[PDB]
Amino acid sequence: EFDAIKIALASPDMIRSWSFGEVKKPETINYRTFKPERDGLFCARIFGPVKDYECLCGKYKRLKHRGVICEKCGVEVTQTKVRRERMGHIELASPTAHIWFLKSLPSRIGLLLDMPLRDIERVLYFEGAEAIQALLKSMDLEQECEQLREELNETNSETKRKKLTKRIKLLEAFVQSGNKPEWMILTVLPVLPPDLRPLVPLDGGRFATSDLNDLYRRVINRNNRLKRLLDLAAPDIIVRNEKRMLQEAVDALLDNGRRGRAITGSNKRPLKSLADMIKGKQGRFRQNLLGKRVDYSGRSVITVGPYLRLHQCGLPKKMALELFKPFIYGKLELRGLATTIKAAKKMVEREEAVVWDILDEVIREHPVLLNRAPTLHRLGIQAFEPVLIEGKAIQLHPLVCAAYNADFDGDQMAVHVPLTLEAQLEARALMMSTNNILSPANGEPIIVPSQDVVLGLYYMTRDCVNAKGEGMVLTGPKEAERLYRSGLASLHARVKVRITEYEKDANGELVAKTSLKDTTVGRAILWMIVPKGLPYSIVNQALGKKAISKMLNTCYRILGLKPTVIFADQIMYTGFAYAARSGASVGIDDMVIPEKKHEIISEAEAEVAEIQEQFQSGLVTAGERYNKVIDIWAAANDRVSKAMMDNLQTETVINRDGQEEKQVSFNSIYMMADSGARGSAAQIRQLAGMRGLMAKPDGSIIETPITANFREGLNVLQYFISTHGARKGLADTALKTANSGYLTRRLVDVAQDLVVTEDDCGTHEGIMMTPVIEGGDVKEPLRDRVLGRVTAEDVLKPGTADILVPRNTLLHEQWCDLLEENSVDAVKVRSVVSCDTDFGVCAHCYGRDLARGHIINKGEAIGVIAAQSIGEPGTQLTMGGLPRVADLFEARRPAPHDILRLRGVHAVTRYIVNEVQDVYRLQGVKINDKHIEVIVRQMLRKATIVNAGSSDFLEGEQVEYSRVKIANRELEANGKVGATYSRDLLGITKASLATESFISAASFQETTRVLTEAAVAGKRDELRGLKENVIVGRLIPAGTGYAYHQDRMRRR
Amino acid sequence: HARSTGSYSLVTQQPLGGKAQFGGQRFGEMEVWALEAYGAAYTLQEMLTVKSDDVNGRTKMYKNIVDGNHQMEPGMPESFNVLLKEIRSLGINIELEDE
Amino acid sequence: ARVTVQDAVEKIGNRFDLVLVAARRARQMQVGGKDPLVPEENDKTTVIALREIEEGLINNQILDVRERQEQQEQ
DNA sequence: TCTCTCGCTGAGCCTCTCGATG
RNA sequence: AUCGAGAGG
DNA sequence: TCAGCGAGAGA
Ligand SMILES: Cn1cc([C@@H]2O[C@H](COP(=O)(O)OP(=O)(O)OP(=O)(O)O)[C@@H](O)[C@H]2O)c(N)nc1=O
Ligand SMILES: [Mg+2]
Ligand SMILES: [Zn+2]
Ligand SMILES: [Zn+2]
Repeated sequence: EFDAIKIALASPDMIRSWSFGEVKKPETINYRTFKPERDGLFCARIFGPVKDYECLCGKYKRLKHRGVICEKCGVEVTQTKVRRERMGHIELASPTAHIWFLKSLPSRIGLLLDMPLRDIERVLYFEGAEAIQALLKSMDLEQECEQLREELNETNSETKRKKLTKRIKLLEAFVQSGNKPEWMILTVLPVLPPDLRPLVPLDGGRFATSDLNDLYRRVINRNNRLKRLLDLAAPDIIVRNEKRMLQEAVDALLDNGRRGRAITGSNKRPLKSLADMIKGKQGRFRQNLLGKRVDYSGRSVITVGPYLRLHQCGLPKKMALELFKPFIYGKLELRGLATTIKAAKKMVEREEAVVWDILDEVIREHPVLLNRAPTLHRLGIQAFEPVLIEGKAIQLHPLVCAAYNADFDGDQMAVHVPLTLEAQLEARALMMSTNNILSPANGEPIIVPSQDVVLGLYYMTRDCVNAKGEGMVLTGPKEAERLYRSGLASLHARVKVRITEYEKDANGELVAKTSLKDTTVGRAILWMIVPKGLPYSIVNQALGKKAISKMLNTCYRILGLKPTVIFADQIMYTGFAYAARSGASVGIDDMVIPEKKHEIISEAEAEVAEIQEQFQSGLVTAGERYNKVIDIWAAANDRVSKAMMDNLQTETVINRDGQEEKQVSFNSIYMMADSGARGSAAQIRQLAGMRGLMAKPDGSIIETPITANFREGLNVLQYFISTHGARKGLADTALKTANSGYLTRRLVDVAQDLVVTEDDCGTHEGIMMTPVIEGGDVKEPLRDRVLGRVTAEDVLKPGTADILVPRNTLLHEQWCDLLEENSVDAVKVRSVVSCDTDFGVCAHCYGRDLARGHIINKGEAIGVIAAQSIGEPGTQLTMGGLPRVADLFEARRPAPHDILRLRGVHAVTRYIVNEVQDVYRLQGVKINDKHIEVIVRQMLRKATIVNAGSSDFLEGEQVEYSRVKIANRELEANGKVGATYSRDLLGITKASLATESFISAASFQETTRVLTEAAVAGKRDELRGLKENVIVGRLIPAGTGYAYHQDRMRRR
Repeated sequence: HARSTGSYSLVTQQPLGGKAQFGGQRFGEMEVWALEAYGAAYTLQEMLTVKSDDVNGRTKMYKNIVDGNHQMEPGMPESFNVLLKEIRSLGINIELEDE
Repeated sequence: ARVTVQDAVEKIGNRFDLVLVAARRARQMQVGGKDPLVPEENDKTTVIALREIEEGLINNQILDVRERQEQQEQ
């Protein structure tokens, strides 16, 4: 029933129109009895009945006489809800100024006037503001603007022009807005409604009180003290001082603490004013409108369930019986088991057997949502089908843990229930766990087995020498299974088996081939779960973590989605089954210490001694033996580590048949490290080698290393030394989460409104792509950077008049292989930064969707995806570096500005992308360059005008790029001369605050100044972004709501 | 802990927030960001109106779920009205432009 | 309709419009009292609608002409 | 024009427990 | 219903 | 507290 929100300055007549009651002289509610006293802050007459349909005197109590005010007492009969709707006013006796328009760095109550802030304050402080009021009343704006316009041309100094333009702009805006002068000084005061500032009873007789009711009473009494003094005609000496006491009192109800000496109450803490109820983490915007508390929700601890399918979860029945109450009530009413709501409620409370079948049928095909609190990317919320269990904990699928960052050492989780058909269908179609298998940040799978599954599959596919059953010839995998389960053969025996496999013939038709193959028993047993269409060579080896991931990706590429989930579940079942049968364990004798260690250290201790002799007689600099000793110790540590690994990797020696041979060993620690299940090489170094060299808290290297490992323990000194690094790591982890969170919030705020709105914009510009080569080693090839982009122009072959690549083609895996067969050159691209679309981007300038594989669809919120994709690895790194990227994205001056001014958008694009990827790649994090380009495009959305041309302009006139482009396009067909403009570059924090919408800018931060500018300019909000519709409670213009909004513009 | 319906705060008529008080879970800004990245508009609109400070919508929704009709008609949250009243209290005119 | 919905996505074109068509078709069975075009098999209206869409019997332009027929009769 | 004081602005997310004072 | 003190992910 | 960036100083 509305389409826009309008903001402007208020007037005394409007304030009196808002009111229901006159000037409130009384101070107090009424402490003695419940009935409030009249004419005060709380009042039955002004704000309506205290109780529904009953007057204060009690003469009327019931409906049919409603709408008739009582005669004896004069009380209207209405529902009590009106007590949180109506307002009132206080009519003052002396005028007072408004602190917001005065207190600021660009003070705007004295910006129109030429008086400085100090002089204006001194006049206002009287060491009541009739001078200011009359000065603003008498001023004529039109003549001042006419004089200033002529004065601007005459001035030849750049410094003088800066202030003149600022004054002229403010004068013109104040004239065009419609707000009259002399309104920044108040003469009437509005009063907030009663039920939004209530008094809460306590266990004792006393009532808790709000800060606002104290400041209001203080203002009322200080203003009413002047009322009686006027009749008495007191000397002006007393009159002046009280006036100032009024000023500060008003400056208490408004923003407090902006002028020093903040008022306090019973305790030693400042009181919170009206300005404190709108800003900050505890204000309305960030605590009650962008987030809130909901119904139909629950919380519990999580445990692992190893028997579940990928689309299921385990839910306790005690929680479920209470989550789904209204559905149970409805179905109980349907079958006649109850005749009233109370009967159904009692029947559910005194639980019987009949209600459990009802609960079983209600949840048969109803999904639920599970969420873990930190919630870094969109995969932190998912949907599942619930299975009723016994107990109190929640059971979770082992394969979804890594995307949730969850482990079973005390984590908790929350659960929510959709209620409408649309919500259930959205949960099934968009958020189901079987839908999410590919990352949105890159093109890698998100489900991946680890730990016990990997170790089981690795052990299952290993190979030995002279094991039992070696040399047999088998009819197939079933014979291998039979022989192994009987006990006649080992899993590690080398045999010959007859295998049949299917392949794509020419059009997706499976064609079979049968042959004999040398393999092992375990590989043939595992072959029985592979889907039809894959080659046998993919399991005929030892299967590590990367091999299993490659298998899953190949199955997804060749055969699609439905076989992939079945394959994953079968792989998990097989891994869990075969890890238990091995009996893999860990013991103290698994950690083997090389025998030559006691030599390598000792000889090293000789060398360090020798240089000491060279220090007895002057032959080397005293600042040089440090480096030589450190190098000696590093070499010794390398020798010891190499000897340890050389002994550990081949520790098995085997008698084949009357002869000896070497083979890969079966030591538990070595297999755990090699398979990729748990444990890096450095940790094995620390366990069975040498602990190495430590560092001082400052950062220097302690000269003597730790020559012990964790098997043969440490002494007091080494253990004391090793605590500095641990404490420094823990402190670094504990204090740098907030930086990542703040950066993520800023990135989300700068790009929250970017949505795909078209298909092709028609532009022809773009970015040239070249491989990244620095120093001599190619850090980045010329293949992955152009995989999934769209060619801006035609690509020519390495010859005259030859076209190698068709235009507008979408490169996929087969196309990429065809290109790499004879790749000789590179391809240009179209970038979202160079897009002629107005208010959004077009699909072909974006590319493909990393989560799905095809072209991006209409209605995608790519800005939020980019922001999460960038912010997630920084936060996950916590629990150079982060300051470097925070300095780039804020456009900090050491320069990108000159890069843009000298080589176009390409210069800044390349600089920012390269300098961000350099930081992110050092930690081994993979993020596509699309998201950085999205953020950069958001970083440049303003233009500075120079030449007025035939269109309206104000010389400088920093304006929106899109609006200037639209004006130039409009003034082209008719025939005119356009304006001249230069492109600016802004930081994300500055770019967020300079937006056409003031609601979202106020939501971000710095509410007071944004609201001040909006009120003095008379701005209008059109509700076009995501945040505005979230705040008002409408469908967002993206996804399943997008078409809805497209209907709206079709209705006008 | 779990909840279906219960008591609401006095000014902003949103559910309370403690197990001792039989409160509901908090759906914060980051969860809103995740739902926006999914594109589930109707789920978000449910999360902001029918399970929250909208007063007539939740009553109608409960009656509809009892009757077997899974359909909602939302309205305007009360927190927006509170913010508008506070902005008016600060001496500033703010209005919903119906035209 | 069960476990996966990819076939219906291919048959309609994208997930966003598939959700809208599926909800519109499911509300007819749940509340308007309309019969299914497939064996019900103890399924809810959402999965029944998804199965009918996967079979090819339901799309947006079909629900247009079917409703136009009802208006002429009434 | 080019240094030097002078200042308000901002600082991750979700749960639980106690006492004292309203 | 704020203010201090701790605790868990 | 600690950066960061204006705003208002002047030689
Ligand atoms: C203390 N803290 C903790 C967390 C969350 O807690 C998870 C790890 O907590 P944890 O108990 O499972 O320990 P962890 O797995 O790392 O190591 P071990 O299991 O002991 O080997 C971590 O992902 C992080 O999201 C947070 N968001 N802010 C915090 O201030
Ligand atoms: Mg845990
Ligand atoms: Zn009366
Ligand atoms: Zn484009």
